[PDB]
Amino acid sequence: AETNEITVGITVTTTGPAAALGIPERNALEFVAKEIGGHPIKMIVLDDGGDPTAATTNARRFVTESKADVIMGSSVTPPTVAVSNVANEAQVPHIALAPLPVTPERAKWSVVMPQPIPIMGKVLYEHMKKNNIKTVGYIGYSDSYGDLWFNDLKKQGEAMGLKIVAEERFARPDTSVAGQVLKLVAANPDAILVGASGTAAALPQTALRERGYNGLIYQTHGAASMDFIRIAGKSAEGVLMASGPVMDPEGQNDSALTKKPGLELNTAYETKYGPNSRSQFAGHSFDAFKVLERVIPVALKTAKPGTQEFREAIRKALLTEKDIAASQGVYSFTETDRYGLDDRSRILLTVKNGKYVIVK
Ligand SMILES: O=C(O)/C=C/c1ccc(O)cc1
Repeated sequence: AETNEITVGITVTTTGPAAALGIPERNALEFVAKEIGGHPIKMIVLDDGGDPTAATTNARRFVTESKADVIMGSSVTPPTVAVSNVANEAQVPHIALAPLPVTPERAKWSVVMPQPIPIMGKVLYEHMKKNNIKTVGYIGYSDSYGDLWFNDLKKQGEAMGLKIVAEERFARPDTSVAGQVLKLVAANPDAILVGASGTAAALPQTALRERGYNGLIYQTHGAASMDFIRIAGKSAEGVLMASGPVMDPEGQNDSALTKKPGLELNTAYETKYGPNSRSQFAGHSFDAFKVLERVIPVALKTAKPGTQEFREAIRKALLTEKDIAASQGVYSFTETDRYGLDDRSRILLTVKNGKYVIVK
């Protein structure tokens, strides 16, 4: 059934432990295109609170009630897996805003805005090698996101000559990691890698410093916003953190494809929300619309919004529209690469005097 508007269902996490990721994603929607190819965009923006059940419910609603042309979300990995499962069963294009283990069952209908974990691990393990780190301890979520990172540390990390000497896990809502941190200190690794996101990533950060761990601490791209620094305080000093280029458009070459989109997003965002309010997360939902600005006019050549033919045409256009310039990288998807990113999609940050600083 044909419609004038293009319908985009968005489920993000604006309450609960991961609200630090979902709020900037929702807030960045004020600055995306409101019309593509003559057609107005109608967004239905829902909270899932990070819960995979809620995300399933929202994604099913997008299919059976909203009849969405495209689904986007969620903000953290477990509900993103749930969304991807629903979108693939229902045959609806899905743009993930959190990392997703992309299996054959999820690969046809899902693409992924966040940088794949091995691209981010590479830059962290290289820094470790360059700084005489041999032994490494890990603390991460007891879920698929914590697994993705531990698995990369084990495969890519060990291959580069690192030795993992401790593995601890914690749950997203935990308010204490006392026992886990005590085992990490006893192990005394050269460095610790934290596999977490948002404000929760600051919990092992502060706890390690409080218990007298003085070694280097590495954080993932899940931690890349002001919230981490606000909660970690002094304990964030000297942290090494993987991040997308949206954290430093000013530092990029004038000719870099990521520069104009990053300046555009950050200029508008930080004017509303103050200096250094840029985030990894606002980059993803802004970039999801950069992708739609490219694929929708192509799909409009074969079909109209609100039809299964339009959804299928979007899916094909994601395969043929190459080098999509965005704040976080330059995207080119294939049948088997649903992330579509390269080295232009990552930089390395540290923290000095409560500010993010590029490590060159
Ligand atoms: O907590 C998680 O499952 C991961 C969150 C995440 C979100 C955006 C990123 O770019 C990286 C990690």
